Amino acid sequence: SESTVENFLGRSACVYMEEYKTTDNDVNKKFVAWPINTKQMVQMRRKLEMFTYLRFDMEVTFVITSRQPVLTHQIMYVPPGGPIPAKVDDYAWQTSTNPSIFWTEGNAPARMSIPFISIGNAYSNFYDGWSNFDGSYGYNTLNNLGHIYVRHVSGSSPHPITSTIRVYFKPKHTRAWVPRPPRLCQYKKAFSVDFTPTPITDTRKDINTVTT
Amino acid sequence: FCGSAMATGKFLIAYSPPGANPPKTRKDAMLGTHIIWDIGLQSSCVLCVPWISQTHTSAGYVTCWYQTGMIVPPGTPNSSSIMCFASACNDFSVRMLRDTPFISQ
Amino acid sequence: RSITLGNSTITTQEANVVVGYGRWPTYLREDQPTQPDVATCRFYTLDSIKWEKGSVGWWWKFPEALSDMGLFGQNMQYHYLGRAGYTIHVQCNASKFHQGCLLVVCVPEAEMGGAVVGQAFSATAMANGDKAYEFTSATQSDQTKVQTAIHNAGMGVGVGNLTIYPHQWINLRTNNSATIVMPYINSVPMDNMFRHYNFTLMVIPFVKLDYADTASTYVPITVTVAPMCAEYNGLRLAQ
Amino acid sequence: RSITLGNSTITTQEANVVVGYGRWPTYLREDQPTQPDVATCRFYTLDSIKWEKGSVGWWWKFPEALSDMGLFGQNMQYHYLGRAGYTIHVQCNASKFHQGCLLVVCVPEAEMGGAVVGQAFSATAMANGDKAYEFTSATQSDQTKVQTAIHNAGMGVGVGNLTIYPHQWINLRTNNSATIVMPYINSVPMDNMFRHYNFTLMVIPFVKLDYADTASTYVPITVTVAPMCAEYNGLRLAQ
Repeated sequence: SESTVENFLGRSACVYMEEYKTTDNDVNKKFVAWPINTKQMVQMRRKLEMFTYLRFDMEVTFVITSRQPVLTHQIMYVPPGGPIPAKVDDYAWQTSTNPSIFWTEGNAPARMSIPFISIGNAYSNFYDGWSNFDGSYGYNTLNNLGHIYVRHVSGSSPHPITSTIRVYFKPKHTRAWVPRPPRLCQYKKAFSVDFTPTPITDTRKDINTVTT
Repeated sequence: FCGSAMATGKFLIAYSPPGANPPKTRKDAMLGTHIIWDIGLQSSCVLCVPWISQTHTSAGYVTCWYQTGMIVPPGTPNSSSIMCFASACNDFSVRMLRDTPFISQ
Repeated sequence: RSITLGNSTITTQEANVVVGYGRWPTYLREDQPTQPDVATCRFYTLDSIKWEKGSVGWWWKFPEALSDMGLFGQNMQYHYLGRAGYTIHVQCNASKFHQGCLLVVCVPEAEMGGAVVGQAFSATAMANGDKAYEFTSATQSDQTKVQTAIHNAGMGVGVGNLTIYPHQWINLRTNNSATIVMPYINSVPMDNMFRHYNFTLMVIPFVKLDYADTASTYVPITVTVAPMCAEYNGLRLAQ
Repeated sequence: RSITLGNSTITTQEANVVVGYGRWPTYLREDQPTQPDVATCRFYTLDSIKWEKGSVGWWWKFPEALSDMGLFGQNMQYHYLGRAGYTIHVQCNASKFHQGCLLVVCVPEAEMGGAVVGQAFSATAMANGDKAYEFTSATQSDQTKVQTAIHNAGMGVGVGNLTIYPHQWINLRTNNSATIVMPYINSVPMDNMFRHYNFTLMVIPFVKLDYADTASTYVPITVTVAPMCAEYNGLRLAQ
């Protein structure tokens, strides 16, 4: 079937898109930064919120383009609780515990599969509780996932390049536990269950109306 | 319970061991020993109280509380009553005969 | 009939039991010693709730609704990790000249969005003592409240589709009692009892109460909960 | 050697045990249900007492000396009839350049006559907390006091003839420890814990402490008591 949970969520789809320019006044526009979460894609958010607990591996493939030699790009995954860079170049990119891919253009897209990382036994899409105890509702640190920072590798002298990074994401080997009823209201936040009440269904006219 | 046959409701019959204050609220009378008597399914509930002694005070208590009022359908009396019966079991023992203090010459 | 269950507290009752997901409460089967307390198993009867013509629903967060109960609520003060399943008996008393329908449902990990989007609320806006909270027919519009619109369940989902969770229907012209035995469901083996609410219980009346003239103007609903198979972390040194 | 006894409280020690009257503490073997509490068995160590050149004796009433102790002292608040034996370990720490003798003795039902004949005294004139009372060398002559003359033991008997009760001698140049296991002795099976004092413990120094120069000026005495085989009246309904 195509109705298995595995194939239902097995699809791959775009989840983040951003640009950076090598030479820019801002130093936060010289590299990509991206907390990994599945609450930014409205379409796929609803499919992962029909379950209360999920357990999966991730597969992330990047499609990079550039506009004005061979251009190389580092792609660094930072596992949760690792150092995070705050500059285009600093010691956080020289860390040996943060996986990296040095990919050049004109080759098949970069890809890596991040395993199930969590000290719990499943991720939780819904958490009803507090972190410290009564900026704390509905957030726990067990469902936290890493970050991805790109940054164009270049010499000691930078040169103007504008690049666009697209990230594709695919759940893999999914298991799912405890159904939920599908979402009815539109999402108003990216990290809250906040909503505005909506009608149950679209009105008819009379109870005996059955016209096509 | 000697009310109508159409009445329903509940009661919480609590028990306090000897040397312990009677409960002051329904809430803390439910943390002792208790029986939820439903008068919709039963018409009689029996307790057997241990530790009864001459005490010549410290004594147990049996209290009863409202749990979910009393509910009746249309055309039924608005008042009912509860009767109570008491007797020894069979573990009683009596010693030293003496005159009753309910007779005056 | 009458099964006349006892544990140190006697409840006479009786539909049939609806076991959660087909899993009964069970003990977890070193450097984590653990040890169960088997003296916490016994009924705790919460205060009666008046179902009237007005009322539109109710809810209770667990295990924060048994926090003030003797012994069970005192193990939450000592031990800092715990677990436990539950047995919940919701039962009404009504005549044959009353009518109504209820949906008893246990929703695990029910997050509730606030009223007024992007606003934080206190922890006394959904849990406090053993007090029953209340849904409102019209949309909430108060700064320090949870969105309590009844037709969204306070979660932005269909209210008709809450039959996807352990549930039973108390239709007054058929039965008058429901029992749900909920097991422990969480993503970790044990968790702190005050920082997390495992599930919520809800009673939602579809079909409003009606009762003609000169009859009782309310039907009481009585919730009774006994924890089953509770277990806590050990407090003694290892060898 | 060292026996290293444990119960949830570990005491390393070691003379030999002196069992009361040759009877070990034992459970009492209806309309009186009863039930024991086996979680009260564990050592409770009373505060150290300084034996100096001045001091002439000490005493403690039981079971009013364990009234503030956790659990054992809380069963006295609930259950209104109880019983229990005891295991008492009195032990000193001293050098070989100290000298002294002590008499550890347990006197059952020791009445004490007041100071100033025909005068009543309070119940804080001989028992209060776990505090150790003190005998005086000279005759007491205070209205609200027990007669505390040491050579009469506060009962008008020879102090030398108190070796007729369970006892052991701590002679500092030989041993330094004593153990007495007292059984429950009363004329009824169970009795109220606050209206009666089953026995008293006494430490009486014959031969005063002496220790030459530039040595510690006191020897500490440490009493440790664990109740054995405690049993109380049931609090639940019969069938």
